Amino acid sequence: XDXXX
Amino acid sequence: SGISLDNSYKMDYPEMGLCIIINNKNFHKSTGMTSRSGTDVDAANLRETFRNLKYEVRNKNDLTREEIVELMRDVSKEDHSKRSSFVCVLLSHGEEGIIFGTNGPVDLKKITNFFRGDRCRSLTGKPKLFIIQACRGTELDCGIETHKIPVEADFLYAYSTAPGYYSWRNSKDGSWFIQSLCAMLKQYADKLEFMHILTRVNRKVATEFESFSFDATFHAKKQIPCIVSMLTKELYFYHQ
Repeated sequence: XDXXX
Repeated sequence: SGISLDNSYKMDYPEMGLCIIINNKNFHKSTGMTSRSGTDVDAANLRETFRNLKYEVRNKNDLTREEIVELMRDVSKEDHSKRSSFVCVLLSHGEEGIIFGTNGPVDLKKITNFFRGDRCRSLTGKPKLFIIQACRGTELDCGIETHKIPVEADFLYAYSTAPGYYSWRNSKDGSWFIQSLCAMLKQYADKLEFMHILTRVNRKVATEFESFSFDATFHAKKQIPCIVSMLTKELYFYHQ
């Protein structure tokens, strides 16, 4: 899955 | 001898140099930062990619801010005289100018300052590459349908994302930027100058990836990486 940093 | 040109860095020292990879996956419970699923895939991809470019790779996992600083100080104090270059890859949560240790932030300038031309003399005149997979802010790209040298010279910062923007990571394949960087180095390091490799990484990230989210705020978003070069010569990973 995406998700962010 | 004949006519000589000095347009590319000397990359035929006995060693290519160190590649330090700081892989922060798990953060202190105290900080409330989420586990960076996918980052081990990035760290493995980078270790293999840089191994094949003949870098001495050192992987470090889940370092506190104090450990990141101590590591970078210690590495900058090694004798790099026999090394062509230096590479550091940072995989973590971040904000503009900041990378997270497992227990809080470190300014990127604090890390890079150890390698300044005046402070790491055995790297003066050699390329110092910092590859940074971390967010640089909270903007979302919605896309559109289609006799001295400066102490800051000879650094290259390969950022995963534009200033101000989030940077995206997939739990199975790794971050969009590191997947793409490793793919392009594997295909083109024996063929193209590094800025041209990084431009292909820009295109790959920009064109092949788009977020998918059940939350509309974060759905269908795009990313462009950001090459920041203070290099003074062309950089080829190979030599004749």
